[PDB]
Amino acid sequence: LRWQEDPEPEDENLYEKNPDSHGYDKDPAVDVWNMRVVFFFGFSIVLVLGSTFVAYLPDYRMQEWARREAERLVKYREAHGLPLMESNCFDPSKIQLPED
Amino acid sequence: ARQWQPDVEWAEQYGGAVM
Amino acid sequence: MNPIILIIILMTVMLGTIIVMISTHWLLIWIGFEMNMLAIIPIMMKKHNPRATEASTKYFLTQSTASMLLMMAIIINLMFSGQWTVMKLFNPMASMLMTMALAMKLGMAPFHFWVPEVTQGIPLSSGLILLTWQKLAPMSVLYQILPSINLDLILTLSILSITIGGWGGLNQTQLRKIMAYSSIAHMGWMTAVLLYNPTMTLLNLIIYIIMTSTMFTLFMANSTTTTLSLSHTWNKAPIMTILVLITLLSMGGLPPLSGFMPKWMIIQEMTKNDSIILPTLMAITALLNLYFYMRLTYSTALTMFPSTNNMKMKWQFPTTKRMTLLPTMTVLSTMLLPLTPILSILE
Amino acid sequence: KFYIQEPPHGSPNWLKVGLTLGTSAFLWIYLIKQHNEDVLEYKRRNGLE
Amino acid sequence: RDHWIHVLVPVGFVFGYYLDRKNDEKLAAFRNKSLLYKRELKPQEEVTWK
Amino acid sequence: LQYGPLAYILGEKTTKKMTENSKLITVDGNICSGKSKLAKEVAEKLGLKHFPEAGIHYADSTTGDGKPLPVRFSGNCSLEKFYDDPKSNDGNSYRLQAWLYASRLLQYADALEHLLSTGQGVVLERSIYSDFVFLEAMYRQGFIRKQCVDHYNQVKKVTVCEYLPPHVVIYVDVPVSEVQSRIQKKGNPHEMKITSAYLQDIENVYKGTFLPEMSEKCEVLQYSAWEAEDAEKVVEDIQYLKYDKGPWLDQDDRKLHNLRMLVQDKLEVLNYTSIPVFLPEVTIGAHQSDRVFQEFTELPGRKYRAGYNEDVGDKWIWLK
Amino acid sequence: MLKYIIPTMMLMPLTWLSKNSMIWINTTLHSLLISLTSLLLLNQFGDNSLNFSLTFFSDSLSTPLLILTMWLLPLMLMASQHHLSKENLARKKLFISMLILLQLFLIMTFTATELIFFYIMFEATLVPTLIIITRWGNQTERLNAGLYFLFYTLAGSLPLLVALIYIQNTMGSLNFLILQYWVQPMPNSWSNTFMWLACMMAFMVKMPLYGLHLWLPKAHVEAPIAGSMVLAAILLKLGGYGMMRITLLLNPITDFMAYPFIMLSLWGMIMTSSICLRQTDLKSLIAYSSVSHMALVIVAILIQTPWSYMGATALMIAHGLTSSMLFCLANSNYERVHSRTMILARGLQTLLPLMAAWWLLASLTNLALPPSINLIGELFVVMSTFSWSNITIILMGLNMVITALYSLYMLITTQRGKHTHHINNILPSFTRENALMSLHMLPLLLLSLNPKIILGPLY
Amino acid sequence: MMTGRQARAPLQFLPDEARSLPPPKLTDPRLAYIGFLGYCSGLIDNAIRRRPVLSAGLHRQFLYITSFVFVGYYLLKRQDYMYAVRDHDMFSYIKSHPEDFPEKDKKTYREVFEEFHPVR
Ligand SMILES: CCCCCCCCCCCCCCCCCC(=O)OC[C@H](COP(=O)([O-])OC[C@H](O)COP(=O)([O-])OC[C@H](COC(=O)CCCCCCCCCCCCCCCCC)OC(=O)CCCCCCCCCCCCCCCCC)OC(=O)CCCCCCCCCCCCCCCCC
Ligand SMILES: CCCCCCCCCCCCCCCCCC(=O)OC[C@H](COP(=O)([O-])OCC[N+](C)(C)C)OC(=O)CCCCCCCCCCCCCCCCC
Ligand SMILES: CCCCCCCCCCCCCCCCCC(=O)OC[C@H](COP(=O)([O-])OCC[N+](C)(C)C)OC(=O)CCCCCCCCCCCCCCCCC
Ligand SMILES: CCCCCCCCCCCCCCCCCC(=O)OC[C@H](COP(=O)(O)OCCN)OC(=O)CCCCCCCCCCCCCCCCC
Ligand SMILES: Nc1ncnc2c1ncn2[C@@H]1O[C@H](COP(=O)(O)O)[C@@H](O)[C@H]1O
Repeated sequence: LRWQEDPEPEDENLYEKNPDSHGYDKDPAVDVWNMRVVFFFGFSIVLVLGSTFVAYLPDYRMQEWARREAERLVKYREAHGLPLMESNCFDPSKIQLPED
Repeated sequence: ARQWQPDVEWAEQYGGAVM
Repeated sequence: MNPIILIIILMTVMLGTIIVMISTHWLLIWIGFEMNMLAIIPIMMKKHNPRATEASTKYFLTQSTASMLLMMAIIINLMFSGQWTVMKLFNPMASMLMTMALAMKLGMAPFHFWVPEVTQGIPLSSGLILLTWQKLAPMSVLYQILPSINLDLILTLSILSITIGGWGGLNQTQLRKIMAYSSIAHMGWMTAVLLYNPTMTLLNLIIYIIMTSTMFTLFMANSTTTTLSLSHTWNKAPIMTILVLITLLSMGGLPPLSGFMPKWMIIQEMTKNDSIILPTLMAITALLNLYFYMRLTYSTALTMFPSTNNMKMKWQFPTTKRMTLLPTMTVLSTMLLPLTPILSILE
Repeated sequence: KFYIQEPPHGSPNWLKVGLTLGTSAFLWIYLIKQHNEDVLEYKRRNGLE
Repeated sequence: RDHWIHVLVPVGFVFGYYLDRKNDEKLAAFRNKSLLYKRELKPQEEVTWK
Repeated sequence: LQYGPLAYILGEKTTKKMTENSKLITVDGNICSGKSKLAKEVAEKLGLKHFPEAGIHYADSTTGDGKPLPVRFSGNCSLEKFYDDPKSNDGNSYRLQAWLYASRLLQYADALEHLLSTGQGVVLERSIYSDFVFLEAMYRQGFIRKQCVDHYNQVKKVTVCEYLPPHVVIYVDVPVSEVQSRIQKKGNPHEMKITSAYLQDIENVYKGTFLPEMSEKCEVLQYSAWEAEDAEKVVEDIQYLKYDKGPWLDQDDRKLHNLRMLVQDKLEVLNYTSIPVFLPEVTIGAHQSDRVFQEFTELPGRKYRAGYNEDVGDKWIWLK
Repeated sequence: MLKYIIPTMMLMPLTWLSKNSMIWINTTLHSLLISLTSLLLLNQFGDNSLNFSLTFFSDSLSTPLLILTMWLLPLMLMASQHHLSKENLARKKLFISMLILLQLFLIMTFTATELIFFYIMFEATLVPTLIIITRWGNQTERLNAGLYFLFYTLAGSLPLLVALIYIQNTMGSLNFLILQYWVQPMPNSWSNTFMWLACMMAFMVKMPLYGLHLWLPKAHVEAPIAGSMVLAAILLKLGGYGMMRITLLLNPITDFMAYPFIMLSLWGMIMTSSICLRQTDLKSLIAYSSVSHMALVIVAILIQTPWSYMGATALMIAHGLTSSMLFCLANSNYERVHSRTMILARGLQTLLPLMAAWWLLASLTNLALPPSINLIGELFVVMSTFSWSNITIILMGLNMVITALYSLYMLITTQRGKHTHHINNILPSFTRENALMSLHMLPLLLLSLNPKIILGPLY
Repeated sequence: MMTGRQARAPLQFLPDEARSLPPPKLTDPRLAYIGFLGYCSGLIDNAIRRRPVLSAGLHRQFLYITSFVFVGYYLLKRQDYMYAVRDHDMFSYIKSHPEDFPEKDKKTYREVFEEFHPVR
């Protein structure tokens, strides 16, 4: 024969001894307060106020400014006859080239 | 259905003179 | 053994190593090694069985041969330099012979062939002395002769020690041979960074002594000398499984632990000197050491091997063993990496 | 009593507790004294007074 | 306190927040010295940010 | 601790307290030799300390509250189930025998600790040198396997070599029929199932194997059932021995210091009882081992070290 | 970042000083408080990263990975508390300690200003993961799986250590903010070739790359549920994070070094997805799906166009949420049948209708149903790789067929058909399990409303 | 490397010129970490001997914290000293050898030509 081993413990059903079980714990008061903690600090706190916080981020990575600033610059250079964008990112008067 | 723990057959491989 | 005689013999071991450390004359270096061997022989024969006597015979033969090659190197130094200062060596033949002699004293490959034997034959405390305290005096002489150490010789000894101490412990089920092949690999790690920066040599020596002392102190606390006896620890002392877990994960060089600290710093001083192949091969070879450390942690901490019935009796007796500095060494061998720039105290 | 044999650590070794607390308090007062001496020596050498 | 364990993690935030502010004054070498945001100091004001 | 190398340096020698009355005397005999009183009678005539025979709960009696624990924590075996079913499936036979060997090893360590710390001799009942006489008596009856005998011989080979023999062995000649008559007059409903061949093999390993090998290393005293009734004759025989054999002659302060350092460390004494030889009668799997260990930790006065358990009324722990 | 590291470390006394029945509720509550606190990292600018100190900063790449990481801990605590209910209280606290410590290493892995500190935390994440897999895994093969997980990562990353120390010696610093401005172009040589490989192959293993992915259908399968959640949802994405950091230093050599590996991914997502069509183990099917989805992130980082980085970080966040939910669904059926065979339990919509709806939503987000951020990342990577080469759309498009094929087969095998007769322990769905599914899926569907926060530093 | 520097005055843990340097504060984060190591040593010492880990031996845990803070304070002082000596030797050597450390012409990017590599 083989060694002295405990047999396989059977799968417990939480709904037998606690038919109102939320599945967090076998003690029903601990189980229901775990449910309240998960749902309040999971949904009432992080999801709701998180969506409110992400919804009202103060110009996330300054894109809105960048529209408004562009709405300034176009308005400067439509009237002053300038082209809307130069193909040179920097002034060619301040670039030296390798002579050849 | 429980966690596997090593049997005598696993343990005897570590009990020789060499590995 | 008489405890007074034990105290005098351990003080004579420490005295011989200190005489190697503090002396400026070569004859006093040789005298320190002779005193150290002559005093450590009864520590190996403490339990009086033929394995201890065989181990002491093998240790005597290797250390006597190394002491004779050391004195020959000293005599050739007096030939070609006319003086006796413990400093650089004034002949490459004397440099080669002294590097061979110190490699034989350390057990660096291919002179490693006595370290897994003798450590198997002797008790765990004497093996602790052999693998921690007996590495101090030859590394001190290698610290002081490094302007004359040939580079290819010390690097050949280093990589050969790292590879052979890596492939040694993969076949081992006896814990003392595991610590012996770990010793060979770590001495290769110490001497590889020697000619580049000996402060990192000293850092590797101190961290290795801390980790080895932690592992031997855990082995003496649990009274286990094999892997399969170390596997009974969780049913007796569950905290000791956590301690051997974190210490063996430290000894493999896994961050964020302190045993990652030396080898990383060794690489940090070898890529400065434009050696890129050599610390890469050394780091990849250290994975073998980490593999058999992981084997020991699987057998001890991360699984539960079956114990026997008589273990239920040992539940009723707490450990009356003097586990000296085991919390201190266990903390220092694991949680010291955030204090990595402390190494400047060794400069 | 509870135990059949009186344990060695059943009562505190008051000599060892006294040596422990005295050694620790001595190390703290010597540490604070050494730190005050070091900051005073630093300010005296570099002139911050 | 009957519920002293629910102030380990919030105070560990607050203290941690404090250390972040405590580090900002250690990185304040270019305060009002950047070429973009340098300006004359407003009355009854000693630093531009804290 | 209390005793260590420092006390041996500071003058606590053990040959100073070693007197002529300091004799470790083992009384041996069959299952109803009546020796259980005889040993006690020797202890009340030579002034020695009597240790009763080691059972399942000897270690329970020496540790904690001194009361017997439940059998799943100590033993995991039963003498009565061995008497009912000696050839059982689960392997109670060698598991009981190995537990009794470990309990007698603990008893013999306690005996040498008392003898070497106090200078008082100890009268033992069926020491570790007479435990195999049940083992072979099981194996000759087919109750255990050859592998169980090999496990016993390995554990005995690495444990009994660290000790000394007793000074005096007291053996009691009782034949098998008188043993059976005393069992039937005892009234134990499980002990009456003990066969004749088992008691005969006990007596055969007594007279053929135990007493000849103990005739060298110590001085055996053998008595019948009726001449062991008169205690004073046995006491006069012990008092007029000329102790000239065994390794008790070459025991100085250093060797007995090493022996006292051995026998006061019980985990060092009990180190090699649980050697990793995976024999199915003694091997316990990890889930049962973990379950019984965590239940043993929940017992009062057993969770921490002894002077540190608040629930049984330990004080000053914050200064310990 | 020290307003997050200190509460994560104060989670250790919060789990070791708690009452024996309160050690799940307290850790769930305070980890959800830390996850609500994580939203302060959304102070991102269009030009400058949110630069805290010499040690920590957080751009718009690390910020969503941090928010996902700090969100994943309460979900792992809810997932792993049922099957560890019969566990010893000390090992239960040790499991919670390993999860907290892994979160602690991850949050300062993604905020490492300096790359060798990134390496120390990046390889520090191995040890709690290794201990969780090889200690609380269910089957025999957790030990071998932990070996493969450890030794692929270390064999890839110990050349990364030498490469990073070489950059520290050559450039002078391994600060990422310094190396934005002191980066030199890496010329063509064999030395710079193995420089590239040593900087890249560690992250190739962690993504995983096809051919090097052999640790993952063992490490993700043999792990417990919290281990599988953190391995799929975060620990694969360390590789994408590290590649997006380290390909700054590997130009213009990447422009001709990426050619084999792109092939290994463009073929690998065809192979592993096809492997998902024949997987009998449902958890292995989810594992090979994770390989198939991270192949696109490897391709997008190696072609290094802006649309590819936006799509790759959106795919990383989206796959973290989706794969974590799929592993949790597979656990929700493993806790009822005690097997991982997919053909065993069938017809589960007849018995568990709302849980079948959670399976439906997780399968639709797995197959990149628009307008999910799964599809936003998938689509943007496909746009950038059409710009890379016009033929890749075939390997993309056929993948988007096969990705549908196993995503619904998983829905049809488990949830639809005739229910298995002999299996009668199919309990009704707990409130905990549906809470776990909803806390995975509702942030994933809310991120479709405002996806610009998960599109990286070059939105 | 610096073995000739600390050879005119051997076996000095902290020399006299080390006192020219500011000592670490008692609220040093490194010193707080070493005090944390002392607390961990106390907890491991109670765990290995089967004591109540937080309760038993508050005097012993306090001596662990005190001893590690005490040793680590001097270790941090010597650490800061040796890094200051490293920088002092570096700066004295650069000042004494100007020919080995020339002042580089820092050119702005209008003259500096870098090869452009398009990613497409
Ligand atoms: C910031 C404020 C935001 C406010 C608005 C929120 C917008 C929606 C957010 C996400 C909503 C998900 C929740 C519902 C589904 C999950 C639960 C479930 O199945 O419950 C069934 C249950 C009703 O069914 P039952 O009979 O009781 O049980 C189910 C049966 O067992 C049998 O079940 P069954 O299979 O018969 O029934 C399931 C059925 C099955 O139907 C399907 O699976 C078909 C859906 C796919 C094809 C059709 C849609 C294709 C795309 C077009 C729509 C998007 C673009 C439209 C815009 C214009 C064009 C661009 O699905 C539905 O009925 C859901 C309709 C809406 C579907 C939305 C798309 C999800 C598809 C997957 C991802 C697609 C890409 C991402 C889209 C993101 C959209 C925001 O519903 C509830 O109990 C609802 C509870 C409350 C839900 C609150 C949701 C938001 C929570 C967020 C908290 C924090 C923010 C505060 C806002 C709170 C607002 C109240
Ligand atoms: C983030 C990375 C990690 C991932 C895991 C995160 C875990 C932590 C979770 C924390 C909480 C969630 C954080 C993300 C929140 C994202 C949501 C959010 O803030 O959105 C902002 C967006 C902002 O939209 P916006 O871009 O227009 O912003 C406007 C800006 N302000 C408000 C300042 C002017 O909010 C909305 O869109 C709200 C609109 C009203 C409500 C929604 C109406 C439409 C929704 C569908 C209705 C039905 C349509 C038809 C369907 C028919 C059936 C199919
Ligand atoms: C997970 C398994 C697969 C892992 C793959 C890991 C990456 C594969 C390639 C790694 C090569 C080794 C590290 C290279 C670091 C380069 C740093 C550097 O500065 O390079 C330039 C340096 C150049 O030297 P230098 O930079 O000093 O030179 C000055 C500059 N010039 C050239 C102008 C003079 O390269 C080298 O010195 C050597 C590079 C190649 C090293 C070959 C030895 C290792 C062989 C491959 C091992 C791969 C892993 C083995 C384990 C597999 C699993 C068991
Ligand atoms: C640049 C570097 C210069 C040098 C720096 C300093 C180097 C320090 C080297 C440390 C070497 C330690 C060698 C071993 C300790 C010496 C004393 C000894 O022999 O202790 C063992 C002793 C034997 O007891 P025994 O009766 O034989 O036990 C058998 C079982 N019945 O007792 C026991 O067995 C008791 C069990 C516990 C013993 C633990 C001993 C730990 C000693 C090492 C501490 C760590 C090292 C110091 C700190 C780091 C410094 C680098
Ligand atoms: N193998 C064994 N068979 C029977 N009895 C045993 C065995 N081993 C030990 N004993 C003990 O020997 C006792 C018999 O001696 P007595 O004390 O005279 O009854 C029994 O009560 C048992 O406790």
